[PDB]
Amino acid sequence: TTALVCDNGSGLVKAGFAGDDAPRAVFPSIVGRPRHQGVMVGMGQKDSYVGDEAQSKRGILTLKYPIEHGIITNWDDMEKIWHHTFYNELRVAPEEHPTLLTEAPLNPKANREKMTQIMFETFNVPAMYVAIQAVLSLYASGRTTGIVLDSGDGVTHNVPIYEGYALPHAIMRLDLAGRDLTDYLMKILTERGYSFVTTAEREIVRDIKEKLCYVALDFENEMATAASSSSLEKSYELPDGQVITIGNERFRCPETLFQPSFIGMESAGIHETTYNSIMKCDIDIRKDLYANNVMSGGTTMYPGIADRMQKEITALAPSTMKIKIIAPPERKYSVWIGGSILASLSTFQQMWITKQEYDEAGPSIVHRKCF
Amino acid sequence: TTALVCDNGSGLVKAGFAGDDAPRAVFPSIVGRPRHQGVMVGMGQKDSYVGDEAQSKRGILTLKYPIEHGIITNWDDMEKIWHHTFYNELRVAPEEHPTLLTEAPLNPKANREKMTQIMFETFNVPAMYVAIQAVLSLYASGRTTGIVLDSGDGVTHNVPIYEGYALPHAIMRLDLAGRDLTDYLMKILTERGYSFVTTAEREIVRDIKEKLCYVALDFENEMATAASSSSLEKSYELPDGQVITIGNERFRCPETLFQPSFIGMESAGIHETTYNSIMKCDIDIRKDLYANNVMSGGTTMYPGIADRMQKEITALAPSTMKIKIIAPPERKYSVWIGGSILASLSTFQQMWITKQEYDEAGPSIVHRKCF
Amino acid sequence: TTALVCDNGSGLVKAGFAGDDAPRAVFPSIVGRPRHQGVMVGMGQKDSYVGDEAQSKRGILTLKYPIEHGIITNWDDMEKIWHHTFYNELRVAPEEHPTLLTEAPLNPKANREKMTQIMFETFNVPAMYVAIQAVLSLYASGRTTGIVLDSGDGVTHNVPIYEGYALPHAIMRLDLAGRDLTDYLMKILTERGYSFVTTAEREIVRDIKEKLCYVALDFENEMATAASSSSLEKSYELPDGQVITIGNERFRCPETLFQPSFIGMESAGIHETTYNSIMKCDIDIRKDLYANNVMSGGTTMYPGIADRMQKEITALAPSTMKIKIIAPPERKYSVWIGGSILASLSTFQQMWITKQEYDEAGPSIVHRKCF
Ligand SMILES: Nc1ncnc2c1ncn2[C@@H]1O[C@H](COP(=O)(O)OP(=O)(O)O)[C@@H](O)[C@H]1O
Ligand SMILES: Nc1ncnc2c1ncn2[C@@H]1O[C@H](COP(=O)(O)OP(=O)(O)O)[C@@H](O)[C@H]1O
Ligand SMILES: Nc1ncnc2c1ncn2[C@@H]1O[C@H](COP(=O)(O)OP(=O)(O)O)[C@@H](O)[C@H]1O
Ligand SMILES: [Mg+2]
Ligand SMILES: [Mg+2]
Ligand SMILES: [Mg+2]
Repeated sequence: TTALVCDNGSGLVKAGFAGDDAPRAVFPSIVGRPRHQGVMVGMGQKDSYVGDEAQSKRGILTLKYPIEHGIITNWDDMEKIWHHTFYNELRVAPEEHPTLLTEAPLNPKANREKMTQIMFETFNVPAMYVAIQAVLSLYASGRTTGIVLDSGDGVTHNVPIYEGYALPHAIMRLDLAGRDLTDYLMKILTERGYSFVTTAEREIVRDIKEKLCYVALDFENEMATAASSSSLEKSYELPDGQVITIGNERFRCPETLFQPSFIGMESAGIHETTYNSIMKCDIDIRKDLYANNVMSGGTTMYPGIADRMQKEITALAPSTMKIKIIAPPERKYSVWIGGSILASLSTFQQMWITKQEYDEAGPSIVHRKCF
Repeated sequence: TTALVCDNGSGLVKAGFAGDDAPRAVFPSIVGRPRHQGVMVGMGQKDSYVGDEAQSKRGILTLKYPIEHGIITNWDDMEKIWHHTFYNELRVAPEEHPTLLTEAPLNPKANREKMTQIMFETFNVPAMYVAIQAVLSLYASGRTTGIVLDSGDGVTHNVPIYEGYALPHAIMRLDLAGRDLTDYLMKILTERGYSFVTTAEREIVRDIKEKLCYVALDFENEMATAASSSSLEKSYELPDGQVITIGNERFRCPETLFQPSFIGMESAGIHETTYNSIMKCDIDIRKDLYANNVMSGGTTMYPGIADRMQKEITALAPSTMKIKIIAPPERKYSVWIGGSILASLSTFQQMWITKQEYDEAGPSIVHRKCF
Repeated sequence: TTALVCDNGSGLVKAGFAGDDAPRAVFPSIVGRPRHQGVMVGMGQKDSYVGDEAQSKRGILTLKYPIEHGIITNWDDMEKIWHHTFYNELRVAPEEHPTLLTEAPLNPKANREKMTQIMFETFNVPAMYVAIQAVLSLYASGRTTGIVLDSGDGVTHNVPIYEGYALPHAIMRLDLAGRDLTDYLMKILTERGYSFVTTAEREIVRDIKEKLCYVALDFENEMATAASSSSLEKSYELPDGQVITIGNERFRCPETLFQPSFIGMESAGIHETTYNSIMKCDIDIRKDLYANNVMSGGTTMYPGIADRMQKEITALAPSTMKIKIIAPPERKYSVWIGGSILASLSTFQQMWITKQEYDEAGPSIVHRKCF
């Protein structure tokens, strides 16, 4: 029987069948509930919406995100999201298909414990497994040696690997991701006058961010140019016909990745965090990691991010090293593609957690049979 | 058992049976009482007249309107109007049928409280309901989205809806309707020497307004054209053969709707009222409201009103948006037609106030079980 | 020479000389123009009126506010109000006096750029300064730490400060203030048959809101009390001598501050705004901020507000922390009082923007020198 690969991200769900080369369904991880009153008898139905139907009717709803900062926080909505996925997106009964789930490293253990408990008790899957996202990202790239950098919607973590042996003491995780940039951009758009506060208009600001934002290769030069010239300005149209114009906000918004002090956080930028993660590895394997930086996740889709990372790491590492940034165009779905590859492998079939194993050992097993 | 439908206008009473295609009885809401010395013996009986028999005899009667600005001001007359309807026009037994009334938004609570009290205690109606006018108008159009401009004889309210969920913070209401236009017409006609002062001549002026008055597409152009040429002058005959002729008055009377200052008011015309109602709704749904701009009520039957409203709203709103004014030819009875459709619904049967429920809770129950 | 402190509020202008303990001039921030026929010859002069003399004649005027939500929208009238202030209320030529201003946080930049331009070029002040209102409100209390809650007529905004250092990522701003409450009062007074559709009647409703309104310590209990008895009702005499009577509208209106879902806003009440602004801070300073809460602004004069906010934050925050609401008796002017404090300090004299620096740099200097 064909297994199911389900990557519940903080921003998007990527679910489908093992063996494909792309997710079958991709819909935002939100659940909406009406806030106005219904008056037209026989209409105004379905007090909750999930995914794209909720997105379309967002004009009258408060949109709730179940997964925050990569730690699940609202289990009812998440069971609802899983049910919608299986029964309306994939349209396949979950109880007949082995399942593969993903989680970020350094995550609360109760997270995966209850994640296993739900999948076994409610959906009755024959077996299941949980795999660190960065391992899957490295599988998608066919490499056995790389320092994965995955930057999703709420989290951003590095995982240094060498010939298949991970280095769990060299793992860094950073709570700075796309939603933080969305909020900061919503905060700096009021600096021109365009005020967005709602849960709906946060989606407009996110769409603006996707549409226009880019990373400056030398921040001060772009700041000076924008302050002294108008070739960088750009205009975007809201759903009600208004047209907003944004100037240097385009490259100020993504810059939080490299200077988290824009939002007040203390941590060092992504570049310095990756270099530090490399420096924690044995002397004999810093060379290989310096040349196998594998990116992933949505937030790493900004133009100029790859060149900026290459520059900002080569500035730190010794001159004689060869920094190489690898960023395939498909990196928005790299974790899921790796998950598909991993679930397909014949030698992997001996590693699932089965229903009877769960019956004997309960959720606690998921830590022993999954790193 | 079939339920009556009674739409109590400020100027006309529309009554009928639920499910039918049009009202059964339509007559003005006036009560006349003779103002002259009776001389003949066994003649001129029946002290007070109502409706059509009041209009016919209006030579010797003092015509009074029980309602004013959509507020029932004389219950001792409105009870007579209801009795006339039930026991002379429809000729039904009120105890055998539910009754679905109507009332504009923002009316005083005591209005519907006392309305329900009268319906339940005087007529013994087994069940009843008081549905806002704009929702009925929107049923009558077979839609679930739109912004209704229902301009009756007392009130011109403006209710926006979206997918069955009304937006009560954006319901504008402007007290300027057909009666005020009749008053302004009656005043301006003194310019030419025709002095109408008695309450029957107010009916004559209402007839002139209905027959002739029309809304200019460009007010200043029509003013200049009428001033410089007599092409627009038209003649009307009083019931005594006196031939009056009114020129620019024909559009100076309706024009007040768009320039309320003509009668001393400040508030902006109906175009601005509708636009401001739109601009207070969520940003997502504005595009859909711009294209479902229903109208209703008697006063909107003026020729050239729809074109003028299209012109003005298109002028105000952003260009990229598409405005659409919708005006069905039977919009003089849209509220009643929607009431019929509503009363004919399947699920609507649970939402009647029942005589038992009113007896247990009291007139406050209309604020709970009705919009 | 003595410097002027000129706090241009959304609903009042507070002005005077720095150092004094109270404003020299306090008059409403409105401009009025006639709207009737000026029949008499040699009378009906002064085409427009400002402030108190504009209220005096409001019966024949249309009143307009230059500022809408702490944003200047009508420059040709704000300049007019400033001229009125300088040359009629303080009666001093400004070209010899430095000026201190105020603004809300997270506000459009063009606002202050243009304000600096007007002040320098039209009035010729030697120097001027613009300071966020919460900083000044914290000077008013002599506090170097705390979380200011400034709720003016236009806007509400929290600003946390710790031992002199601001946390501009944790600043929050909410556009819900006295005027929204006044309009909601105008709306809910219709239920009782009173109608206030005029701007002059908006001034009357503002006076009613000032007088009869308070905050409910437990909203449901107050609803039960009002429904179950007529204890709360109070009467107010209109200028015409008509007397109105209002029941639970006394606290339904100031309740919107804690439930913006009354007026269609989905946002969180001021208590949740404050709690979230605190939790955005670092862990070591939350304990200090919980016990250093400060209010300001006119809108916080509703009786019982401090106790209700005490209750709400104590409901949200951990039980071991101490919640304490500092509500100075003079909080209506806290901002102006803080300005009087600030402008006197010698150490501050080096922060003025002089005419010379403006000439060298242009209006953009106000973003680099001012907070
Ligand atoms: N082309 C893009 N440019 C910038 N940001 C993007 C782009 N596409 C997506 N994003 C951002 O990335 C986030 C989603 O990325 P994603 O990989 O799906 O995270 P996750 O799966 O964990 O939820 C979104 O919040 C979005 O703002
Ligand atoms: N053809 C018309 N042109 C202009 N006004 C009209 C026309 N027919 C009716 N009216 C006006 O519409 C008003 C009655 O319409 P109606 O919608 O039924 O008011 P109500 O809300 O009380 O029911 C009257 O004031 C009448 O003058
Ligand atoms: N004693 C009061 N009780 C209730 N509301 C008040 C009181 N004094 C003023 N207000 C309201 O607060 C607003 C004025 O407060 P204010 O602080 O001066 O605003 P601004 O920022 O413009 O200076 C007015 O809208 C008024 O309705
Ligand atoms: Mg991811
Ligand atoms: Mg009507
Ligand atoms: Mg103020």
